[PDB]
Amino acid sequence: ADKLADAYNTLLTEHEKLRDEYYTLIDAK
Amino acid sequence: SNCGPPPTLSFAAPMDITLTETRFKTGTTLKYTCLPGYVRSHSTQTLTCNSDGEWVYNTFCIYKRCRHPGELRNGQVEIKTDLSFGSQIEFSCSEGFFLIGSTTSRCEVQDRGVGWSHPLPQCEI
Repeated sequence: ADKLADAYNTLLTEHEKLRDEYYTLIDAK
Repeated sequence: SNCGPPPTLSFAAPMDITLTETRFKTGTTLKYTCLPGYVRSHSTQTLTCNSDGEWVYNTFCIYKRCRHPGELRNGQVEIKTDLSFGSQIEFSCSEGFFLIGSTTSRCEVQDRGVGWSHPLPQCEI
């Protein structure tokens, strides 16, 4: 939970970046 | 063969079509949007009226998740539930260390996202 925190946060940032990048796309047909 | 107003939702509000009539066609759909605290969950953020006067959807909005707030030098960040919207984490110190500051934080809406209500404490003395 020192480096697991870093791992999670990173994953999050990607997932967040993926989340709407995906959606902004499916929205944009 | 008729459904009234949409049920309001905890997680999403409608995309503004506010010029709405008293009920809605027995086949109409409804474009929605996630509320503060929530992110888009499925391909389809939508309600829909079936042939028999009901409203139907799959939950298309889920609790957004917070960052993990990092190491607490000489303490312990303990996740009760998880790190997503609405959930508490607790702080506690070890050994002789007393904790100063908040003993809890909650994933609250912050900005257009979701942060921790209380800042990290110092675990000292």
